[PDB]
Amino acid sequence: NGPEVMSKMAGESESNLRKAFEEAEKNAPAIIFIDEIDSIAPKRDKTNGEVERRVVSQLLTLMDGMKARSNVVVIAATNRPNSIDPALRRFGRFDREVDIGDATGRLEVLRIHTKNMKLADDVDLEALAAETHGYVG
Amino acid sequence: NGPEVMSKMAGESESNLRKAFEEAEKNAPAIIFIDEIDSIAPKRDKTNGEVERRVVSQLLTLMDGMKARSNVVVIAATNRPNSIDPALRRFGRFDREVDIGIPDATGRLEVLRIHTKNMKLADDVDLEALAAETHGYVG
Amino acid sequence: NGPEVMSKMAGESESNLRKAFEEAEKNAPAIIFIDEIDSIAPKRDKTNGEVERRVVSQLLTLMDGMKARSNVVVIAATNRPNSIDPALRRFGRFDREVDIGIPDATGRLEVLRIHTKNMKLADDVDLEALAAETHGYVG
Amino acid sequence: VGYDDIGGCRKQMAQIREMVELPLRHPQLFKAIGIKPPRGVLMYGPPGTGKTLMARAVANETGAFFFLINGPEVMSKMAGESESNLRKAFEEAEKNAPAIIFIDEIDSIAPKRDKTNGEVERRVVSQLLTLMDGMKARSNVVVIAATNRPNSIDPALRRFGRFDREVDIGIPDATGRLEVLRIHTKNMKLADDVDLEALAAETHGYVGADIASLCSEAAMQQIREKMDLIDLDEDEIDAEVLDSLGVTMDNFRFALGNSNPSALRETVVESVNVTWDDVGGLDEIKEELKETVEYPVLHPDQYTKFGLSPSKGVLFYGPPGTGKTLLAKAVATEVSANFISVKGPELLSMWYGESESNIRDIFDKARAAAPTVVFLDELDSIAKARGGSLGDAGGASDRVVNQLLTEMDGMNAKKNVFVIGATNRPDQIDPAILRPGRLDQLIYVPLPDENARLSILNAQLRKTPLEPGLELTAIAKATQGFSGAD
Amino acid sequence: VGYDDIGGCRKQMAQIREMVELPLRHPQLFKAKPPRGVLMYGPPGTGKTLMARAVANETGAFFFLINGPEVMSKMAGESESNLRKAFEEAEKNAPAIIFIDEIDSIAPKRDKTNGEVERRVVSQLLTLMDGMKARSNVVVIAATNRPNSIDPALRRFGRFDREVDIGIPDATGRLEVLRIHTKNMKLADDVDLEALAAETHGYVGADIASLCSEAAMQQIREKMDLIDLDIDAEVLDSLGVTMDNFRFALGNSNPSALRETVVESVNVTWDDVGGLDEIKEELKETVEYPVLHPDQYTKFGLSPSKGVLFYGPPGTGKTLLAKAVATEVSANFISVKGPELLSMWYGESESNIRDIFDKARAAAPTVVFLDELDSIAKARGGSLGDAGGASDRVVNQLLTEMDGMNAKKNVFVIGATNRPDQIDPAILRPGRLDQLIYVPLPDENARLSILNAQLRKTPLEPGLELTAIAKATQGFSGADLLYIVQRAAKYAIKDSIEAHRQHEAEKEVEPEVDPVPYITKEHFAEAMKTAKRSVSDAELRRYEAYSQQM
Amino acid sequence: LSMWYGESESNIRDIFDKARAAAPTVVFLDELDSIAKARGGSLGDAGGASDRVVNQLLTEMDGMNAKKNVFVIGATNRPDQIDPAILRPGRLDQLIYVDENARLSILNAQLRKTPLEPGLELTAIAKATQGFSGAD
Amino acid sequence: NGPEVMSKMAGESESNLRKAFEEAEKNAPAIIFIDEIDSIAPKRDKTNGEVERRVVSQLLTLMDGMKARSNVVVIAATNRPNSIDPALRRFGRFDREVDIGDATGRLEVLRIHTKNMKLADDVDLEALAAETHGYVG
Amino acid sequence: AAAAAAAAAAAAAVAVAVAVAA
Ligand SMILES: [Mg+2]
Ligand SMILES: [Mg+2]
Ligand SMILES: [Mg+2]
Ligand SMILES: [Mg+2]
Repeated sequence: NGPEVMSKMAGESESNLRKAFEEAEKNAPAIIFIDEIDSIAPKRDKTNGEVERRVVSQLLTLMDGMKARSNVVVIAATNRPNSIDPALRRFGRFDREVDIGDATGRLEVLRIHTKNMKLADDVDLEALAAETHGYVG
Repeated sequence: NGPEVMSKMAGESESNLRKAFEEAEKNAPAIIFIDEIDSIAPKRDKTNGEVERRVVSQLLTLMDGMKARSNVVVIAATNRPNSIDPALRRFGRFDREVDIGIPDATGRLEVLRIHTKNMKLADDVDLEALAAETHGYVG
Repeated sequence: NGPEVMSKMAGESESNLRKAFEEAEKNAPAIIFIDEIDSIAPKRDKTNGEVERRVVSQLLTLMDGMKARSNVVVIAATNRPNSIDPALRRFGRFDREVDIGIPDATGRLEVLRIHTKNMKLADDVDLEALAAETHGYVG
Repeated sequence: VGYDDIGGCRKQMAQIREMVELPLRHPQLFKAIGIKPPRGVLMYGPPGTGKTLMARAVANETGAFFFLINGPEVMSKMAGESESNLRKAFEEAEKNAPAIIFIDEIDSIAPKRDKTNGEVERRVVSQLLTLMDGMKARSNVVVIAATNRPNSIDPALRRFGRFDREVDIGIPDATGRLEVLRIHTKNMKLADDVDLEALAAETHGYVGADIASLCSEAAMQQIREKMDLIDLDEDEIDAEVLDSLGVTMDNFRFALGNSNPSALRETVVESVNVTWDDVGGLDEIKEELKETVEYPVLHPDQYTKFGLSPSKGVLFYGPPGTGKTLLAKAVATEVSANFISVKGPELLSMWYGESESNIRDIFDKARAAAPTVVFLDELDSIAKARGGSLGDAGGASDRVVNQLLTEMDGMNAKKNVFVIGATNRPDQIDPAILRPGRLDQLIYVPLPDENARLSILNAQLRKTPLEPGLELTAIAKATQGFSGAD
Repeated sequence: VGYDDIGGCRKQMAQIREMVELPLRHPQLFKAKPPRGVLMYGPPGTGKTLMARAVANETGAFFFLINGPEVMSKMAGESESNLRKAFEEAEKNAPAIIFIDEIDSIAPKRDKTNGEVERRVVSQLLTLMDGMKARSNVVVIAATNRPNSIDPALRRFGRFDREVDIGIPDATGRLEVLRIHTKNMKLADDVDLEALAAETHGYVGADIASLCSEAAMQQIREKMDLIDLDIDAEVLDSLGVTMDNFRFALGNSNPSALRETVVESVNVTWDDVGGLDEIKEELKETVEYPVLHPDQYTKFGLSPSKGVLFYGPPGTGKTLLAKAVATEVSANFISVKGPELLSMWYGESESNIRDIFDKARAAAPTVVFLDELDSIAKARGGSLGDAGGASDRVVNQLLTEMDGMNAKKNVFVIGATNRPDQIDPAILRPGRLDQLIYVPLPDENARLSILNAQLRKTPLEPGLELTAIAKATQGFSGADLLYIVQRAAKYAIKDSIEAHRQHEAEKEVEPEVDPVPYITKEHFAEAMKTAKRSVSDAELRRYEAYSQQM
Repeated sequence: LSMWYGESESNIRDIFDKARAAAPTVVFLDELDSIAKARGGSLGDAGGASDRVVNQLLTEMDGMNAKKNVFVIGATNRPDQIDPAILRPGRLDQLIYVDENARLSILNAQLRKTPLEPGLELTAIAKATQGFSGAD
Repeated sequence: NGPEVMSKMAGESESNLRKAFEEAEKNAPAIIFIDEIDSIAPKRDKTNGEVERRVVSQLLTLMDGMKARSNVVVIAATNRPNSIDPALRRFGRFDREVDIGDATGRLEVLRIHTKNMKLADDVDLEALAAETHGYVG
Repeated sequence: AAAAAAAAAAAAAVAVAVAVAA
């Protein structure tokens, strides 16, 4: 998590990131999901805190470098992708940017979320897929 | 690495740097590489902490000082040269600042040739046209 | 050296300073050189930690207190004097401040002569022209 | 050392002498009055004033054993070992004899017990509180402490029973500097020309160690002026030159001209060479400034005879280049009082409150090393009319001007600090600053007349070779609207 | 030191006897359950340790003192050994009483401290306090200087049930402690402790002792420096503390709470403030009645105003009135300028305002002078909170800490601003800073009074007139009049110096007091050539508009 | 109010958010004229702030349905300078117009916890003061 | 309870939470009472420790890891309704809160407390339960 | 025997910015 790994102690959040990467690389080829990466990437120029630039440099060191990654892929999550570092949006770290932003998909979510329960016989999902036009999922 | 040496206790990051330098100097002539130095060593006057100032001073003293170095070479890598202590950008610490910038058309040609050396390619595609077409692509 | 004295244990940096000063004083009239004093000795009023304040107080009492010193001279070097505790910028502790500033034309000529006295130079060299054309070089 | 070495502090000397001597010289008198005397005192003041010297004198004079404790020295690495050190010190002091404890640099041991976050530190503060107050707290033991910042001490330690009296070892007066000079210039050999009264008169902010430095530097000048005629003489130095050194009054003058007060060491102004003859014209302004600056510092008896106070502030205003900054440089070079040269926007800072903190520090230095001269260049940069800014940085300029107002006129004293402002736009200055009692003298520096342009030209050509037949009257008659810069 | 030594806290002492003394000698009536611990808190120097020693002495129960910070050790786990050995000896020997001094060293809230021995000892102490059979009846005595830095786990039922706020004494308590401390020493007859207690305001517990000791010290110096005693029986028995010693000690001493905020002495009297007669009358009416006649408040049943705001043009005497109040009101006074409190760090600003108002409440009654309120209590406006809402937080803290002053607190806030337009209107609401005094420009009689008050200590020409000066200066201000007087004095000094120079010249080529004896007609005539009005008409117009708007 | 774009509207926005969160509630807007000022035309920064405040108030009061049942109470001395865009039907339509007996009741309610003299009548103060108010 | 979860052993907090949750899932469909949750959950933003973050993450991953066959519920009491993590107040763990803002319980508490003393012969505890309004416990 | 250790990491500061109106 984003705000969970950040702390006020110097050299502890970077130690937590290094411990997490070492735990992900010790046992098996795994999947890393770092959530809310926009809070720990203040683009190194608008921020004033040293710990944020230190953990940004720690992420760029753990993602790319000498024997950086051995068969492990990292996944991120953010709301505004413009407040990320340009070295972070580079090839080898975040080389693929996926836009996860309709009615048939909303009907599919309604069908897969109502799968383990018998709701009724006369419930039509067309009105439930047309009226909830602003539901994210 | 940049942040790997920092700690929370008083007087530990400098101990880490001293251990690194003395281990390097104990053996045969060696090369040290401080990746992302701009994280370790920002300008002293424009920082509020204290451990960053101490570690900056430790870097200064390690590279320049009484009996500073002997057959030990130091290399650094950074993206924001201007955000470094000017006292660090002097002869005896970082003698020359080489600018590793974007390549030209020919440079991109060699980059394509290097990268496409292991994958099996089809005869039709010519990398020269691709190198000419690409303009701002770097590495 | 500046950050060489600090340790993680509470009350150990001052112990190191005490050991250094007593060892220096136990011998013949000695000289103590403290390099990069901006790290050891910041203003106590502006700092917020505790170990730095305690180290500054230990240094102050070692420099000038009851049973002050015995034929021991202390030399200090710094790039910023304004970021030093005012109690250290006093007679008895650091009475005289020498300003090692940028050389002039003659000084630069002297530096060139000194630095080009051991190499195999050509016959075509006029060091006066070089010392004239070099303007802001700090030596 | 002894009680005749400490100079410039007579009241405080008696205050500590009483506590150290009377309970150890006439106990019967204090049993007759009935109560016990105070048994705790805290020495405080600027550094290099004589607190540690007084402690040393007490240690040498009083016949009981004396224990000295440096501040950080007590602490150790083992858990609960500093507590053992303090307990051992106090118990040994009580057990052995009636004694004087001296705690040097108490600021390291009493960090307010509220802002600190280290447990061991609060443990040591509580241990000291218990040892100094509690069950069988003391049996004929007195504690003296020395500090430079008494406000950084835990208030529980600053209560009766623990530290009863606070003595203020402050900057000496002219008589104090005379006493210090006489004390420090006894062992050395002086020529007849030396006048310690004049030396004390022209010293304005020197305290203790400053005077010592002055003397040492004078001796150094004497030795480095009277060794060039002889060789290095590394093997041995002969008696004829070893004798008859004679630190001269010119040597003292040179050492006084080189040195600066320790307080103003951080804000030492770069040397500039101007003179009253260098400033052409402005005769009335120069004489007014001279009398208004030199009267309070040289003739205080008349002011106290009338019992009034002198004028402090002054504001130059006029077209650019008329000579305001030049007059300020002339004051800096000629007037004996200290000079604090500050630019307009120099003291501002991005942080919150640091501008006013800097202003308070500068004015505290000015009133500390009094008499002092403070030059506020371009007052319209920092002191503008309040409320004009529709969009502001949280009203930082308003806070700055309010800080200036309160510091230049508030709940303070009149320690002879003279504010000089130099601005060419007097319309932007807030009316409150221009009130009499803050900046009472508004001096208009107009464009030069014929005789003033002639005077300026002669002043600027005083070090230049000139044609014998060249006359400047034509040039003056021909420049009508010109300025000094032109 | 028996029960009769502690004074001024009869009610608080009464609970202590009930809480620990009566249920310890007879547990039958309680059974027919007293706590296993009692807390005492309050400002430092309130007789806490005194009470603990008095209860320890009067009751024959065994006493085992464990000073808080003295229970730890260097060897592994010897602190726990010390604590349980203390409790086991306290139980095994007798129904004893244990007193833990400076508990803060043992229970640092368990929230900021990250050590391990502290956690172990606090948890073990919690378990020990849990284990206490009702039959032993042993009780623990705790003594904390600051009550909010306590582990709340101890502040729970069964652990230190009832606390006792040992506060500052009242006038009667101060008189009682005065008598207790001064009964041993030989006090001369020409002394009345009632006056000393009516003038002593913020002193608590130990400061009274400091006062008496200092007065005695001065008397001893008076009968040692003059006589030069250098043994002397006749000097020994001829020692008596008189009234002047106590007056001097009161003039020199300061409440320990306000020790840090000592203010430089600027002695002003009510005759120095020329003019402003009605303003001075209103100010006296507002400040002396709540502090001296509580009976009037009780009879009225109306809450007096607890604030006032001076506003007006610069150079009218706002700071002068503040100085006069600070010097000659017979109450404590802490002066603050607006920008002093603000700090760059996060929280420090609010902690500083909280601490200053805590000191103000501690040394009650007090008069907190906020000079130039236009910097800390500025209009909210549209500043966007660019400083992380720092100014907004500061004003919010000031409002919550000014509205939370009940009648018992007795803290009077003096305001003084040059530009009232930037004051937050929330401040001017009733209940915080209701009263607003307006200081207008002096009239002719006020100007004459100002001149006479400024020329009090000045030798002046017998043949002199001031009504002319008053009639001439029309829109002038007090600062302007001060400028006139200082300029005239400077001309007189110039004449004196040049005359002395000439006299010495033809002397070297008994002197009188001076060549120029007094301020002269010509000195004032030349001083009045360069007197310019301080405040222009636009500011007067704007202040008049504000006044008429009110 | 706030001399900033957003803040002076964010205050009313989060005031109405606090109102709709604690339903039911009463939002007593004292001195409505000072806020509304009949936005009209002023052509300045103060005019723009007044227009933005009035538009925020209208768009955060007209969005109240039968749910959340908030209730805005206004009071003023001058009813001339209130905006007719806020006196419209559908937003705020009621108009309660507000003597000797009320003055006697005010004098008797103010003197409740007061040791009054027994030989004193307040009907003389009620009859002498005609166009006064509770504050005076 | 809240602060009764820490021990000298490192990691005991997480082991104690797992032990309690597995005991409540192992024995029966039951209910867990966590009193004074403001000590365990320090709101995660104003705190600076690391074992508090670890025990909050353990309570988060243990409250989320309850399946349909667990059939256990949790009850939690608090004093202030503002110092709680929104990640703890998220949908899935704590969504149904009650607002306990009586005379019968006050009479019950009076008859519980004062029944162990030689009281009186002319007392009516109904009046003491009625006239006492805001007391608690 | 046990031992103690000191640690002083950092704090939090406040900056001030300037805005432009129109
Ligand atoms: Mg000293
Ligand atoms: Mg200029
Ligand atoms: Mg006590
Ligand atoms: Mg004033």
